[PDB]
Amino acid sequence: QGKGQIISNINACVAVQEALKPTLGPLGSDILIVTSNQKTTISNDGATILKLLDVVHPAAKTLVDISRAQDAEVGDGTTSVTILAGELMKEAKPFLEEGISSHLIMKGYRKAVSLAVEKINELAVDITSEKSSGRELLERCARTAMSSKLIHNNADFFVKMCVDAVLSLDRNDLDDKLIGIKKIPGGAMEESLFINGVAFKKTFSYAGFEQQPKKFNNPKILSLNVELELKAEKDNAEVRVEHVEDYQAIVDAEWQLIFEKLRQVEETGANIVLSKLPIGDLATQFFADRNIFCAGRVSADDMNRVIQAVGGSIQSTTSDIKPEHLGTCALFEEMQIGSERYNLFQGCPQAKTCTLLLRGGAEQVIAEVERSLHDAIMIVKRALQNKLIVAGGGATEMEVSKCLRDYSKTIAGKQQMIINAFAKALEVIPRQLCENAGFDAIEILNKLRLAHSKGEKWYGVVFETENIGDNFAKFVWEPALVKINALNSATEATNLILSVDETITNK
Amino acid sequence: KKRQHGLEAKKSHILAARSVASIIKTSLGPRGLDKILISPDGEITITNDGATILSQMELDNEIAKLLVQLSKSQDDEIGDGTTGVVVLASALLDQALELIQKGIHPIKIANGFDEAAKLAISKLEETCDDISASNDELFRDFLLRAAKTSLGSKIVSKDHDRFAEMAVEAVINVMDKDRKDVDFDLIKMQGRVGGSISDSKLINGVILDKDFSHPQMPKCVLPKEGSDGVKLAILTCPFEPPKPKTKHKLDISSVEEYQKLQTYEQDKFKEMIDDVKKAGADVVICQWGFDDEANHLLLQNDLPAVRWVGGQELEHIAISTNGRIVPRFQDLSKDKLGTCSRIYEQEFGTTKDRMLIIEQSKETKTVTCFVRGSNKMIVDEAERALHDSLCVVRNLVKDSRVVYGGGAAEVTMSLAVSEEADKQRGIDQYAFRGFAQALDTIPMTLAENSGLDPIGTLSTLKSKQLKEKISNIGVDCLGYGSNDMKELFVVDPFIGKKQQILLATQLCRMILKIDNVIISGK
Amino acid sequence: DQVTEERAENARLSAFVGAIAVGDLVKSTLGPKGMDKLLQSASSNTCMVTNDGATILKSIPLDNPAAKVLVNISKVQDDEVGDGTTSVTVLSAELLREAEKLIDQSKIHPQTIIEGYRLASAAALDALTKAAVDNSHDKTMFREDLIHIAKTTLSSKILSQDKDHFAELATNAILRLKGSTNLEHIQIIKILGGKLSDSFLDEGFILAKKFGNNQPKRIENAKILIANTTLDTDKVKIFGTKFKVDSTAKLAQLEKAEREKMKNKIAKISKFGINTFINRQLIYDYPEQLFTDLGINSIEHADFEGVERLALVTGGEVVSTFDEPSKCKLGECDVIEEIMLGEQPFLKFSGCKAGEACTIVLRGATDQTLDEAERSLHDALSVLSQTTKETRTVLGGGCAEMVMSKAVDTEAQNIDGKKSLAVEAFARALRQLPTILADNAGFDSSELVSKLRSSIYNGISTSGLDLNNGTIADMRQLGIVESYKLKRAVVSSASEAAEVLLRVDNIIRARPR
Amino acid sequence: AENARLSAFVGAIAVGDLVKSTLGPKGMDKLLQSASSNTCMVTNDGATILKSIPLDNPAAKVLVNISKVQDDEVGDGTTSVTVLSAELLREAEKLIDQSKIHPQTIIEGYRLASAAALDALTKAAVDNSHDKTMFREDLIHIAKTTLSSKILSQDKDHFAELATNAILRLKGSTNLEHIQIIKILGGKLSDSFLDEGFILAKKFGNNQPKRIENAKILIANTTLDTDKVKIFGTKFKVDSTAKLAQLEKAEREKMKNKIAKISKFGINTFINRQLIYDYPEQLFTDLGINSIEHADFEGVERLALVTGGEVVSTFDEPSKCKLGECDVIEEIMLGEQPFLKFSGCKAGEACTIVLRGATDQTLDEAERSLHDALSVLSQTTKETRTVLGGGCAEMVMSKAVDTEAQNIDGKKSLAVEAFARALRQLPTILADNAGFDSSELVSKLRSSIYNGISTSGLDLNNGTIADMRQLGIVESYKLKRAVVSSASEAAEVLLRVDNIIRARPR
Repeated sequence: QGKGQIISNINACVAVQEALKPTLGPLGSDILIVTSNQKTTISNDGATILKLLDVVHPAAKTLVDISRAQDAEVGDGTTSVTILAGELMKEAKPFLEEGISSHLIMKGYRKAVSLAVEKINELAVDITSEKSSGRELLERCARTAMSSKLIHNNADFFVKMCVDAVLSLDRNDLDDKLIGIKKIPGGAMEESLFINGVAFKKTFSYAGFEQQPKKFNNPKILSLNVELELKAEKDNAEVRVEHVEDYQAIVDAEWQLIFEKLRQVEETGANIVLSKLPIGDLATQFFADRNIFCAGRVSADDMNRVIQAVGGSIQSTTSDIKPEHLGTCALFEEMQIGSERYNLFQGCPQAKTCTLLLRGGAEQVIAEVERSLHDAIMIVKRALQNKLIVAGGGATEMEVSKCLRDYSKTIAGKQQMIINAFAKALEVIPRQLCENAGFDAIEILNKLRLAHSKGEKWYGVVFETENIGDNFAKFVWEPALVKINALNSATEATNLILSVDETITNK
Repeated sequence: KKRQHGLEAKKSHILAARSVASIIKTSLGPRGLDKILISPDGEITITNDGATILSQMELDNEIAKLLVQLSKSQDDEIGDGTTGVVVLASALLDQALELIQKGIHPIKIANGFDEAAKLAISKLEETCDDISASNDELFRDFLLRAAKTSLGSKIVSKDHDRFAEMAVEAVINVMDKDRKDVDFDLIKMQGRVGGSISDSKLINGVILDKDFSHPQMPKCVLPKEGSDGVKLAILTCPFEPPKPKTKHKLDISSVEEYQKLQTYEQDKFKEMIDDVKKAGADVVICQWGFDDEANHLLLQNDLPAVRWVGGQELEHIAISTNGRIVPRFQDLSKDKLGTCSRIYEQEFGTTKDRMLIIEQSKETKTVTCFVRGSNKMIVDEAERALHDSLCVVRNLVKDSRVVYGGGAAEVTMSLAVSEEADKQRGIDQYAFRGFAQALDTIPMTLAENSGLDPIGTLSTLKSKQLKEKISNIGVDCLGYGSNDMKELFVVDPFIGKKQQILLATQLCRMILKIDNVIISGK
Repeated sequence: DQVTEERAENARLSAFVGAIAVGDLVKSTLGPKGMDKLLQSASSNTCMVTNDGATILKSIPLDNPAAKVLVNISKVQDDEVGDGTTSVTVLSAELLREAEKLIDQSKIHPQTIIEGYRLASAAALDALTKAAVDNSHDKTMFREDLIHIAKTTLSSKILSQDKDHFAELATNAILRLKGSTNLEHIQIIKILGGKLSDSFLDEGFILAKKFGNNQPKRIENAKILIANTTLDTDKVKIFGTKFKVDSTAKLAQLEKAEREKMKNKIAKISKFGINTFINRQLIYDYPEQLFTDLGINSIEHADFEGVERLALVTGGEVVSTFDEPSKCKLGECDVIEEIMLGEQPFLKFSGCKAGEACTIVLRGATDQTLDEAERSLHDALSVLSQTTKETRTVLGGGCAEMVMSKAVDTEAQNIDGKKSLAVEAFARALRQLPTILADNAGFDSSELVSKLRSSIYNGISTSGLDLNNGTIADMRQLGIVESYKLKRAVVSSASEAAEVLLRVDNIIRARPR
Repeated sequence: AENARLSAFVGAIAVGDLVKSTLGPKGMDKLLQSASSNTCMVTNDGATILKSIPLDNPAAKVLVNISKVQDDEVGDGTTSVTVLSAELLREAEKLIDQSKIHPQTIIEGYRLASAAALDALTKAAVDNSHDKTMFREDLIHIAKTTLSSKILSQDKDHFAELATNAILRLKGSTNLEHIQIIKILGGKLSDSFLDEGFILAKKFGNNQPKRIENAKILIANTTLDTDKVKIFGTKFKVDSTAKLAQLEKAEREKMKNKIAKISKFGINTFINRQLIYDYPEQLFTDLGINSIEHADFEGVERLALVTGGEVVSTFDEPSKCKLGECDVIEEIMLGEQPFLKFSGCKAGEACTIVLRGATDQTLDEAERSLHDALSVLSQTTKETRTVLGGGCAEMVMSKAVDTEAQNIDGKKSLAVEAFARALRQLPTILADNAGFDSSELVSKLRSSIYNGISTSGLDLNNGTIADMRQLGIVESYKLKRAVVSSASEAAEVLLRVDNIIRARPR
């Protein structure tokens, strides 16, 4: 209660803030976090770090709630939102000792963000024209994120395969569900394949395994939810019987019910028959003689992706199948990686989605790879509606940082110090970079003051050559529009935490 | 929960597995020693395998999961010479501790390993030999030369000639005439405890723990009058007197209706035995039990049968006999009958349980090595040793390049990385040399268990490889004297050393990036 | 957590003492002059007194893994010799003790010690092969040498003083089997009471069951039938059936149909023309009286193990599905009568149709000898059956281990080097096996063994140790000889198991659950 | 035999295995950390090791008493005394249990072996006596054998000339109190100085001159502390303080009369046993006489042997008793604290050796080296026979033990040969610390002596067989006889134990 309760809520965010310090930047290190799912998460970006982080103090859930908002919004580099919001609370400790209310602090940071929305539009420039565009601009923006996390050395081969997968995305549609992919364990870390359609692992074994043909030239896709096995009827199988010969007829009727449905599966002739439920060994030896691809225990999400790809449908009756319920594709090639067969759907009637097949035994690698694809669709969405970018490396916030010091210097007295603390809080982004890079933050930040004033605008910080240079001319860029919602979301969350003077816990 | 920052969790975290991996260091090479590991259930497993010990061993630090996660991918990738490879997997993290004290950034330490890893592989491609350039006869001779060094690793290496023909003849049955193919899935080794270890033979098929029921007939019938593979058959549906499995009720309004229920099964008893006798199938495997009244008529019609056979073994029988297991009694036909050359039950001990053995003398899809031994503990150890041989031949198939073994590879690439480190200069000159320095600990560790001077042997290797570029000079593990590996027929797969070192280098890049350790309960 | 790990310092000493501590109990069980041990079980308060460590070491809890593999390999010895197999653990304990003193003196690497045992085992196989004698060429001496082979293998139990009375049992029984290696054919029955020498070998089968009510105790020229069909429990069904009736009139008709079910079932049994019927399960009262009306014997409660031994000894066949009367075979015996052996009277069979199997009647003083004679007869004819397959034999009784010592000492000269220390250590440890045997009878293991050592080097193969008089006597005169197949598996498995125990540099103890 | 003797065999061997690393010149020193007082001591000799270690086995405590015998008689290389007896207990675990022989018969086998061992030591002894020219020159190499068993061997050649000149100044003195060993912190072992005189760690007075030539030194047992102690149960009865102030002041002049009696001697140096009051101390300055005090007991005794004087209590007669004279008594400051250096003694009655070292543990431990080495030099003068060590003496005795085994034969030969095998394990343990091959070195030494070469021996420096006469390895017969005869009889008592009686603790 009182000023001590606010500090207690800030100290709860410091434990999260200190853990996310290595999580920002290409040269930032990684943190090890163990969860209740027995999944060890070693990652760079703090996107999935805040979701799997164990929350102790109740006030720490404020940074988690705002993280999911920026998760679907940006998703890449969102760990700096809580770091900047943490600095606003950390630098508020000398403000709590004074008589400045949190609402006076609310108006201080809001005027800096309200102008920052206008500065980002001014600091950026419309590119378009004959300059960097698709197959070029998309490669420059995706290389910054991906190469800043993992596969540092081999990113030339690794990122190039992922950028070529995003190239299949076209305008006028821009569906957000196209980022769905799968996880393939095993294989070499430097080897990756490209697939334009849904891939699903066997996950079961049966006697007709080695007899299953892996190559179909012109298959026909059919989706059915009917489970093939000997089992009791839906509601009640009780049958009143008088004659003795009718009991064997029931055994025949139970067979005739299944055996007639087994013939209806082969009567359609579709070279691809998928079952939503498991498939038993009763229909194996029968259906195997027909030599048609079949997969059981298929997840409901993978079945819905096929419906959204070839336009198929799931029906429980074979006689009700319509002519358009049978889909066709260009080629079907079943790939086997590590004694695990994978189906491949190539040339769907409409497919804008590309499912990347990865390799390696480490499960935590795909966490950022799926996140890189989540950022890749954000780059495409933000490159169309509004065309502009800014420099990469994280020096964009330092350009507007001094612009806030110049304007607010003459503006209404005490409000200078509050805004100056915000501009001072914006320096944490290059501060954590210089700490993890072994550089000198004193000499660099002093040169940035001249680099962001007499050095015009676009000059950034180059980590490779250990010097200060232009990232805009280097062609390495960072999405500009992702910082608009990132800076404004941290202010409303910081103003909410500083406005809580007491915490109630029942029981 | 404990608070660890700075060098606390950036050093002791690596030092933890450093002391754990030094335990199995004494098991490196054929000169290694075994270990005892007690399972939490109370059972005791004695083996020297690095992957088997670390799999069942329960440790404290979370770095143990990083060592097990690598071994999971190594089994599906290479998994060859596990006792030899498991030691060098942790040798990359030992050298990184010295670069931290010198002031090099941890990420610069990790990024410097991948730079020198691609150059070390290119140097190894100079001295590699192509075994596929010869014919099939010389290829099998190269397998015999490789099976001496490669196959034999662990105990039972006393007599290696008994298992030499086991691994060679196993890949001959299933293989392509152009020497591009592999199947390790249909090859399963089921051993038993008995006799001597030198009694192992080659019998293609499966070994069933269940014998022929109703001990009222002969244990085995070697020939068959119908010939054509004895007509093996397997019923998928359980064998029982036919009755509806779903809930039903019977209504008996007269004594005649009760008498018809008596002849009900009686008519089905003759119907089930005649459908099998009409097809003439001698071997009929029932998955779940059988009927007690039918336990006789099978012998009356001369129809040997078994009960309670696992579904995993049933898949290997149908693919070996080129038949199809019968899904339904009405679907029974002579077209689904299999082919079995010879079937018999092994005497094993005095009584115990007679083991049914299905054998195909001709070419078959299921290859199996008959294995018997006196010691019970060596069973699981000797099987998994020969199970890796399936991937050994696979490495020689998919990769035609073969390099001379005996630790001569790491010494060959040591001189190349030392010269390539001087081209970059900067701070990476000591970082690239450190990556080759960690590989130089492998030859010094090989001579540690044998009692040979680690540096005195290593100094001769670089001195001999300086005059001649041939890599046949390598560390002598077994004390053969002169270090030439060409006369000793010591060769290792190229892709074996390639991936196992590369995947270990790719994993240690993310390991050295660990700063804080946060552990939460399940 | 709570994982106690021992490095090469602690694990090397702890693994060697583990097999020596528990191995001291099986050292005094060697040979016919060996002693026995007692074990106190916390459950049921039972005990087992025997010289065979297969039932001793298995029930002794031990935290030392060194002897865990020694118990598993005892099943291999239980499948080959079965009597006096404790020498495998004793010799292995000596190899661990000599190697413990070899590493403390020579200080060579343990892997070099194993390489010495590898070359020493090759010289042991050459001495046993060159000394192998095959008497199977003469059928007259072959049947007489089976007695000499028996006298060696049949002395285990405290009752070995009765071997002279028990030698005729295994001599004629192995001739009746004519190649039957299975114990399911051999009929072994236990009887409490009577003198220790009252055990005899009868031709026939002995059944511990009786006749229910009216069945005459003496039946001559009877056809024995074995059936797995259900009698006692009758109507038990197990259908999907339920019972619904309008009045009690048809309720009794179901019981009348039960009589018609058994009346039609006994009609098919009456078509067999049998005077004797045997069921796996119990017999209900109604078919029990039908058996007496038609003059058919009744035998019930034959378990899964006993239902086979009936047809295996008598040469019959278990018959089911009575609808085929003439498609099966019927057992026949000359005299079927009830006798009295001990307190419980037994059913005796005589004049079996097939002499493929025999019945051994065992009568003894105490219940401790029941399981004791079972262990001695666990492998008795099977040991003689393995001599029928492998006919090469060699003189045993402690001399064969001394003959192999001459071959190892000869091979040690051709090897020399620093590996001969482990080769000589195997020869020194092998000569200590008969030394412990002489320690069991309380005789001199110093002067006698020293004379037996020089006698082998002088070129006398037949020289051996006399157990009764405690002197030097020829094994051909005493009749002590063992087959080549049994002794080869004892020496080889003892050396192979010792190679694994010397390789333990670490002992990991996980926290119990 | 089993429960009677159990820990008496393995327990005694486990104690010898701890000191196994301490045996031999190439061995290492063990750290003794006491559970009380938080002190520590580093010593090779088993006299201190076995004394401070807790021993649960009563047979192990017996090994301490036999160690104290070799500690006073020899003191160097006493580790092999208890180790040799431990090997006899290992062979007794077999012959008594396995071979089933009564323990007294095994003891009788060692009794006849002990008589045969004494015959091999006397016949193989080399006589070095008569002329002291080549004898004293050989004492340089003879001492180096047992001189340094430590890691300090770098001081061998340096202390070889000092230890040789030490007995030269004694001129046949067999008393170990006539030599003075000084332990000084700091410096190196090669900085040790040897002069004729004595160096005291005390100092002179305030005004006492730093250099005095031809000074006459006289000691005494009196007490100058203050006044006069007189007899017990005294008191002062006076009318007032006028007489009391005179009684206390007059006795200061009465002590001056005793100092006036000192001036009649004409001595330039005075030494008192107890402390001296300032007034009689200043009276020594007026007469120009040095003063030395604070000597508990041996302070005045060690200086009496060097100066050759006599304690004079009465100071009555300047005629009889003794007057010592030293050429130069000048105070010489060495290290930190100032020292009193005496030179030009009246005779060679005593001598002083000064030692300097950086580690305090080296001063206390190396003191036992020169203390035992001078005892060896006194035994080589008395006992004229010497033998050859370095592993050769054990194989020579093994030739005589194996020879006696052929005459006795019977079943006692197993106990006689076991005694020879126990003598074969000592050089194996001796060469175990160097880390060389046992089977290679022992077989070359054992077979060479059977061929008639008694001059060979084990060389642990080069790892081969070399001549012990060329390397300078020589042991006196008094040292060899005392170790073998005691170690043979040490295990004789340990083998007589048929029962263990454990008393109730207090």
